[PDB]
Amino acid sequence: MENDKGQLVELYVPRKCSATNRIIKAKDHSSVQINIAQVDEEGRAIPGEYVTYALSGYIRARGEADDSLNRLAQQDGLLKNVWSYSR
Amino acid sequence: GWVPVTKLGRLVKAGKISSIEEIFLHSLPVKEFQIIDQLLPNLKDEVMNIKPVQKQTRAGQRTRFKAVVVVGDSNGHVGLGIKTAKEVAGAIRAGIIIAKLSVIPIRRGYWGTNLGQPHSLATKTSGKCGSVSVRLIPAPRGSGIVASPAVKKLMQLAGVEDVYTSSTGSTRTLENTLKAAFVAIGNTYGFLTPNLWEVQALTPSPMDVYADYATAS
Amino acid sequence: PRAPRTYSKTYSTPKRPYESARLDAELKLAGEYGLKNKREIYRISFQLSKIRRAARDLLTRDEKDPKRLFEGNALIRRLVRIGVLSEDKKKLDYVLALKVEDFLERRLQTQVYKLGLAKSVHHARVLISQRHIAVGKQIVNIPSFMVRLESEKHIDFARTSPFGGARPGRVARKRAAAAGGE
Amino acid sequence: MGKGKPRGLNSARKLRVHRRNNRWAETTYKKRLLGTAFKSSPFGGSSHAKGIVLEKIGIESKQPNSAIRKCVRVQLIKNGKKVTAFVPNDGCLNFVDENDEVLLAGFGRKGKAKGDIPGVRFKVVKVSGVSLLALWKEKKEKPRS
RNA sequence: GCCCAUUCGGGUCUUGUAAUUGGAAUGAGUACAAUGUAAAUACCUUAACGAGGAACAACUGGAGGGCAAGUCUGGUGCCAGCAGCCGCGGUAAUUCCAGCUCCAGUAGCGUAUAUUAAAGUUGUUGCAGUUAAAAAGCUCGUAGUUGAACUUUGGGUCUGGU
RNA sequence: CGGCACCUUACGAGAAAUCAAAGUCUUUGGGUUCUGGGGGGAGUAUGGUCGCAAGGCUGAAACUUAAAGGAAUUGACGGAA
Ligand SMILES: [Mg+2]
Ligand SMILES: [Mg+2]
Ligand SMILES: [Mg+2]
Ligand SMILES: [Mg+2]
Ligand SMILES: [Mg+2]
Ligand SMILES: [Mg+2]
Ligand SMILES: [Mg+2]
Ligand SMILES: [Mg+2]
Ligand SMILES: [Mg+2]
Ligand SMILES: [Mg+2]
Ligand SMILES: [Mg+2]
Ligand SMILES: [Mg+2]
Ligand SMILES: [Mg+2]
Ligand SMILES: [Mg+2]
Repeated sequence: MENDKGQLVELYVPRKCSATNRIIKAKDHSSVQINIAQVDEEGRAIPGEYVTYALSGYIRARGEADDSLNRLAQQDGLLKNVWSYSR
Repeated sequence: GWVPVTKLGRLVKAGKISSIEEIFLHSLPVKEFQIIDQLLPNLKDEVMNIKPVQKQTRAGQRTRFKAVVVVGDSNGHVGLGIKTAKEVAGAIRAGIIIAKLSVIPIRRGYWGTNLGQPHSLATKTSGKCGSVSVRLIPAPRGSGIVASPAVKKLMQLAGVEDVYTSSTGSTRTLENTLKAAFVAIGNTYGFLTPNLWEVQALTPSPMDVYADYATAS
Repeated sequence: PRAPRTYSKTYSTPKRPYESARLDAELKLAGEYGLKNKREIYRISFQLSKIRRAARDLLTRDEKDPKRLFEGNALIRRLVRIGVLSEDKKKLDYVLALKVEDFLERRLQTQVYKLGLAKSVHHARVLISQRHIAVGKQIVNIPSFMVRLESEKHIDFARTSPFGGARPGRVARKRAAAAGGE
Repeated sequence: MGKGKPRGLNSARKLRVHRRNNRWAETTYKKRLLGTAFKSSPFGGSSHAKGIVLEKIGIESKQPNSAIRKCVRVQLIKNGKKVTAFVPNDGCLNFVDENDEVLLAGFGRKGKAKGDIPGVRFKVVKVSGVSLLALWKEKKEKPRS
């Protein structure tokens, strides 16, 4: 990883899922980058600025994925009233 | 004679995706084959074996040829390609193409202590296919590729310089063994370490960024 | 009843016979450093193998702690003396990967050829065999001598015998005799 | 599933016993134990045995390949048992002759048959103190009659 | 390799082949000596002779696969034989029997039996038991083997080292 | 809360049929009993033991042999539809 004195060896330093932490592999054909555009006052979605989320594939397969995304959004501040802490 | 379908392919042609590393990072599919070639000029393609293979018919049998091909370099990339066609050369070509399409990175780590450049696997990783479990245990330096011949070859192609194996179940189902090995290799990037606890930024993909250059006019 | 004189079946065959690539490599090595057999190569491997094993063992204990520190260091020193290890590399983990080629290169086989003297590896070997070449002023006639680097500058042609130039040597004498007769 | 065997810290004797019991399913081990070689196995659990050539017998081969395999009915000297030894290379049987002493060896398979020759377990090696291969070669000659 | 490639070619520079030939060693042999040694041998040390394919001569196994290397030639024609196993043999044998080539190992190499590895095919590490061999027909049950959580945690204040 | 019971993906499995257990196993260790180690010879021989017997439990080797099996795939076939 870090040879001798820094010198970062090992490229491809992976996307880790937002929900699970779980490393998203090179051929993780199912995993997805959601891009959510940055909001502004009175309309306006600010061109070229996002909250980007990575979702691993396992979660998607499960169907626990949407919920996770929602939770993430809530944590960030892209939603209100949606994802509760307790169910 | 180039011409790409696939946004990714187009991007590659344009020359805004530099290396396959980026692709790996954004887990982008490579249905086209030429992209890989463009990226990596050092692809050594080695044919492992060719089984003749026969469907049985009302008269005689349908001889085809399941050619197994392993593709690599010494950077830390491998491809495994299996195809079964009737013309042998054609089949081989197909296999090669498949391997290229697959081509998958390998996390090469340190035996014990950093010191020089890394040419073993990072963690004890294993794979599985049918009844073959290839387990790749990281070696020390100079200790070589301790493996079944095909497995050894694969390792060489990858650019793993030293490694221990423990291929168990029916290893002589050669293709299966190879597949297992490939799986194990893949699992290297996927096994979380304390080196990767630290949080990354999530970069925008080339597909998102260079979206005007990709796609047809 | 005195005591068993100890020996080692030192120099060990490979686990498969006909790994074609391996065989080819061996042949190439032989060609490079003029060996009579694969036996020599095997021996070399065994020698190196042992060293590697030792290194591994050392690593398996903590560097800082004692045996590892000392024994390992000693080994490194020995290697340096032999002239297989470089002076840049004295960190144990460098020994771990020495390679057989390096070992071969340190022989009085090649340290004749490398220093001129012979002309063409095989010739050098022959010379060594035939009672020429004295590493000190003591005639080495083992090809697989392994030169000490500290005594590599001292490799000369023999004090006695020709080439060093004490006596012309047999055929020459005969020729002289013939001339005299004529 | 705990998986059969007792994983306790004091379950060692039992484990050992189990292992011992199992050992009697392994065939080689069993053979080693009971002395099947020492009690049977024409030879005395040995590499070789000298035996007297009672008669030359051509034995018809198993299947696929069809031929007569020029064997010899040998009587082993030390035990007194009677066995059948195949005789290798072209001719060879002529060289062997009849009523000669003949040094046998195992055929290869740790007992058992050797490929196609049914009910046959031994190579003739030496006939009356020479060597069959040598004779065949004619590198060495026979010591007359 | 090339100064130049109007066609050549010198071949200025480097390598391999010829019963050419020639100079230079060699110790395996022998042998005064001297060494050794209880005395000898032998070693090491020496004088003298002793190499040119005729020798001062390397064998063993193999040459389809497993597995390195012959779709060479003839003799054979289910024979005789090889073949651990797969198998080859039935008039086109690359597997038998000979020559040449050729491979492997090499003053060694084969065969036989044991045995260890390979065998996670004896399994503690480390196997299997729905169907491949394997769950007692069922419950009870002494030995054995095992067996829920709970009792002194946390903070400060100096003080030796590495 | 309880026993006699479907669908998808399996990331878990599995040789695969399939399996919500036959999962949490080369990323190998929750606690235990029992059973198996190529096929045959053979559930025989023998001895024990249990029985009125028939048989049961227990249980070999010699010798033999390169396959015996399993699962499925395509065929071919079937007095199957
Ligand atoms: Mg001299
Ligand atoms: Mg037949
Ligand atoms: Mg020969
Ligand atoms: Mg032969
Ligand atoms: Mg031949
Ligand atoms: Mg071959
Ligand atoms: Mg022929
Ligand atoms: Mg064993
Ligand atoms: Mg088993
Ligand atoms: Mg069963
Ligand atoms: Mg039952
Ligand atoms: Mg029953
Ligand atoms: Mg407790
Ligand atoms: Mg059995």
